[PDB]
Amino acid sequence: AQEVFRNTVTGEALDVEGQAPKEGRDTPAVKQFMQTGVDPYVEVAGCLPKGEEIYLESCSGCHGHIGEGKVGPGLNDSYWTYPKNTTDKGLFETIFGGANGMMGPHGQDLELDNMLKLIAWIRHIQKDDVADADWLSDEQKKNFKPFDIKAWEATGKAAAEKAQCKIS
Ligand code: HEM
Ligand SMILES: [Zn+2]
Ligand SMILES: [Zn+2]
Ligand SMILES: [Zn+2]
Ligand SMILES: [Zn+2]
Ligand SMILES: [Zn+2]
Repeated sequence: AQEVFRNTVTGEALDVEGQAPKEGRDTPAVKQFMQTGVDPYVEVAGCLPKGEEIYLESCSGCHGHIGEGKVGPGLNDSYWTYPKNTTDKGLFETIFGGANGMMGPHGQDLELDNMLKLIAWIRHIQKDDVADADWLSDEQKKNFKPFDIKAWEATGKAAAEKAQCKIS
């Protein structure tokens, strides 16, 4: 059954159906996420360019173009202020409902399917060791390499763009 989503800092129920855009919910990826809390776009290369464009436009002014940190914290390291952000469910809740200070809610802004691609991008830009990563499966941990923006700009993004964004 359905996940119940709660505000990261308060525990108040997030009204996902009430607040999310009407469009972009009817995808296999969203249906699995709303049931499971696991984001099936994670480490699907095909979903990454779109996650990156969303990120750059709305998040990187504060969190940095590669998640390095600016006004707001780094998102590309092993350390989390709110440690349930090591799960896709927690990260979704932080993004959807917001946190303290200048971190406001973005639930109302992003179609659910796009939210999931954004989260895949955030996972992809990780550059610390992932052996303990709560958001990767056993096989994914075996294949995950620290993000290198140089490779991404040279070859990574081009190849991602030619691939399909679809779940397994
Ligand atoms: C855009 C949609 C965007 C994303 C994505 C995002 C993510 C994010 C996370 C996951 C956290 C929690 C980090 C952790 O647990 O360690 C977090 C926290 C803060 N952010 Fe953010 N953020 C997005 C957008 C923006 C915008 C545009 C701003 C600045 C105006 C901003 C800033 C902040 C701040 C400040 C925090 C710390 C909040 C806290 O409670 O500690 N983010 N963000
Ligand atoms: Zn259908
Ligand atoms: Zn940057
Ligand atoms: Zn961090
Ligand atoms: Zn937003
Ligand atoms: Zn770039």
